[PDB]
Amino acid sequence: GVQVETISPGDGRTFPKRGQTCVVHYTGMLEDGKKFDSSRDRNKPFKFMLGKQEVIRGWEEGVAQMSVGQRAKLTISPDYAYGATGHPGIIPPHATLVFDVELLKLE
Amino acid sequence: GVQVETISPGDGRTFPKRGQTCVVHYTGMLEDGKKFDSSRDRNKPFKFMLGKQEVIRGWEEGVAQMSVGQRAKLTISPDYAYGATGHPGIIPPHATLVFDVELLKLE
Ligand SMILES: CC[C@@H]1/C=C(\C)C[C@H](C)C[C@H](OC)[C@H]2O[C@@](O)(C(=O)C(=O)N3CCCC[C@H]3C(=O)O[C@H](/C(C)=C/[C@@H]3CC[C@@H](Oc4ccc5c(ccn5CC)c4)[C@H](OC)C3)[C@H](C)[C@@H](O)CC1=O)[C@H](C)C[C@@H]2OC
Ligand SMILES: CC[C@@H]1/C=C(\C)C[C@H](C)C[C@H](OC)[C@H]2O[C@@](O)(C(=O)C(=O)N3CCCC[C@H]3C(=O)O[C@H](/C(C)=C/[C@@H]3CC[C@@H](Oc4ccc5c(ccn5CC)c4)[C@H](OC)C3)[C@H](C)[C@@H](O)CC1=O)[C@H](C)C[C@@H]2OC
Ligand SMILES: CCCCCCCO[C@@H]1O[C@H](CO)[C@@H](O)[C@H](O)[C@H]1O
Repeated sequence: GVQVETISPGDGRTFPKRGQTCVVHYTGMLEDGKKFDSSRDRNKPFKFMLGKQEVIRGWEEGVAQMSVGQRAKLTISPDYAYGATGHPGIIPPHATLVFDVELLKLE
Repeated sequence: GVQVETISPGDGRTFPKRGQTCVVHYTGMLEDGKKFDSSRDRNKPFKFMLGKQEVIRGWEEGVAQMSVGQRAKLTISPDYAYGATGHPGIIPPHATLVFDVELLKLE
């Protein structure tokens, strides 16, 4: 599944609800540190609606536990991400992913 | 540190404040699935006061981020549990523990 470890606390009260849009900042890394992508590098936050199956499973359940302002490390297993096929030219097969995510705002 | 993996969601609203009694149902397991204790087996809900350093650090920080009704898996690193000194027969030296915990209510 997805393991959630808090790095820095949020407000501890405002959590993502079904139908809301989550604006977050992230950095995707492989099990061995190799950074593969980062929204921080492009200076543009990422957005997705909760409960609409837009992002990989690890993200859907992982970010739903975070509160506004919280920075957390999500460890996601292959079955909750790209599985055995992986993703062409970027994510290897049976890859365990670790994301440094920060929930910026809900709207 | 401590890693939380939510099995079943909680109300997402009621969180234990430092000074309240948490009533839980846990199952203590070792890194390799081997169970060493369970409140479930003896059907006796465990209670501890959040704040007073009664329990291991992992539980203090882990349960603090759970809401009533939530059932999660706490993966505690040695430094947040019993550390270096092992206790032959039950918990080995520098062991990572896994606790299946369900938050029943607050008192
Ligand atoms: C179109 C471009 C579109 C690009 C954008 C909006 C810009 C974004 C900022 C994404 C980034 O752009 C730099 C980049 O971000 C990553 O780096 C990443 O960090 C990551 O992990 N993210 C992104 C952040 C949220 C979590 C996760 C994700 O959710 O990403 C999603 C993802 C990659 C999911 C897979 C889609 C295909 C499924 O499989 C299928 C589905 C249908 C299929 C087949 C085969 C045939 N069919 C149909 C007949 C296979 C597979 O199923 C596990 C899941 C992203 C957000 C998609 O929703 C939307 C897109 O891809 C990805 C590694 C690659 C991705 O760029 C690409
Ligand atoms: C009095 C009996 C009292 C017993 C009960 C109320 C019955 C309970 C249902 C406990 C269970 O009884 C089946 C049993 O539960 C385990 O099975 C377990 O599942 C577990 O892990 N639990 C219990 C559930 C919460 C998490 C964790 C815990 O936190 O439990 C706490 C625990 C054991 C904390 C340690 C205390 C000692 C510290 O040691 C130190 C540290 C530093 C010290 C000294 C002395 C000097 N110094 C200075 C250097 C001692 C050590 O420090 C890391 C931390 C428990 C709740 C204590 O608060 C209270 C008790 O023990 C343990 C494997 C053994 C434990 O039986 C005991
Ligand atoms: C099976 C667990 C039994 C728990 C009760 C006994 C606790 O003993 C103490 O445990 C601490 C961490 O292990 C050590 O730092 C202490 O030096 C040691 O005296």
